[PDB]
Amino acid sequence: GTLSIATTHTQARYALPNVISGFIKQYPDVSLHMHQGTPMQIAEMAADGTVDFAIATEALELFGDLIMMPCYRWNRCVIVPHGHPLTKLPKLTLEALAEQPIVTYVFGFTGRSKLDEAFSQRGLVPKVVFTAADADVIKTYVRLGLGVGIVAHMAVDPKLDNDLVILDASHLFESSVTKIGFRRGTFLRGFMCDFIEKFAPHLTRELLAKAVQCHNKAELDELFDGIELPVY
Amino acid sequence: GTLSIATTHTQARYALPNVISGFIKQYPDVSLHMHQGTPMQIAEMAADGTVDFAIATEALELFGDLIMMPCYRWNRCVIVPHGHPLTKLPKLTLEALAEQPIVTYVFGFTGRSKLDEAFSQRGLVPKVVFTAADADVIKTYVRLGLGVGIVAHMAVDPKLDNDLVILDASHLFESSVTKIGFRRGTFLRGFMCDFIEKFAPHLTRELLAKAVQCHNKAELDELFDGIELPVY
Repeated sequence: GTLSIATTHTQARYALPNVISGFIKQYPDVSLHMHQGTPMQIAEMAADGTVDFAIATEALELFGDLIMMPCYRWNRCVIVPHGHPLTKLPKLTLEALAEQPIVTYVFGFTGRSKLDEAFSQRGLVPKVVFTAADADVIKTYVRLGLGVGIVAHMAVDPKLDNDLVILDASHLFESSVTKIGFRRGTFLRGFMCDFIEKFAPHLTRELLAKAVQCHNKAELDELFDGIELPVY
Repeated sequence: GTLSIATTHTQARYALPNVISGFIKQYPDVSLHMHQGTPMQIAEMAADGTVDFAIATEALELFGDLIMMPCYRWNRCVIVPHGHPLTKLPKLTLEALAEQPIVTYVFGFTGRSKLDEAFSQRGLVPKVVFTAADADVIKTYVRLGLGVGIVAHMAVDPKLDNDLVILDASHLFESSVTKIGFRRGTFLRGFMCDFIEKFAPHLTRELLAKAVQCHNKAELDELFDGIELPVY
């Protein structure tokens, strides 16, 4: 058969490679197709049946035709070059961060709204000098010295990114949730359910068989609010 | 003053970092702002004056309000893991590529149309299993074993990307040209011209002072056809 996934840079690059490896090893003869686009593009491709699944933090919520299901919870990091002034602070504050030029996601990408919320509630105006679409660009301009990076935690690793200093910022921002969606009325074949469960182990077949019944977002929220999510 | 640039992953990540570093050191008190988006959005941000300059291979040609200028010429390479069968070929052919799974850019991004043209001219249908928006994703799924990558030559580095084999494909595809555009009627301040000239040394102030006069694409083409571009 065929498995078709539309997703974003964040997931394609940091969340999916090991599950895609595993899927391909387990299902050598399923025709895999993947596509990367903006959250609106990929969400609408899943919503109208162009592909099986959309995976992203953003836009999925806006399409009522989607059975959307939470996969994991995450929060942000601040990344700066070695010896940068923010590395000298005992603890990071929103006020210290707001005094720096910021390199972070464009509006509407990868939980950016939570950052704006945190700044506005304290009456702070971030000086955002680079609005980027992905964390690879963010990291190259942090490296060259353009300013302070604010990225999703799964986009940075203390060993892989040793040339940068990672400061945890999850106490300054509300966390975000990465979700998976498929069009309501889709028949979930076995290998599809195994992919979903590889990506999000709590989405067992027992739970899937309840999720396909949810007629609208209220019923999904009733099904999932009780459930604990992995944190990355 | 302020210098404001909207560009793509390709340029932000492979063509601009050294010129942006140089610009920052030369003009510490110019307020630099950058934005990364799809070629259509960044082209229209330049056209309506939201930013000074757009830099990309695609879409700029569609905005008549833009003074568009060629910056450099480039072509594609094929990237595969070590020991992949295509490395055994003396020289790469389109037929050898067409029997492989391909990982490359989505339609309308980064010269993909030249790939589509080359294949269709031979009655070959590429099996594109991953349509990606950027070369960072492309390279991770080539590394993961998903198939053969086709990327802009500047998206891969023989030293940095030591784990991949780069095979020249420039005899199989027509070359692409990266352009810079700004809205007609923009006043080019000194630091703007110094930025442009760092990005494209043939665009000297003499040449800029002729380009601002070109009322349309025909006059631009008459001005620029004579000039040779650096190749990356």
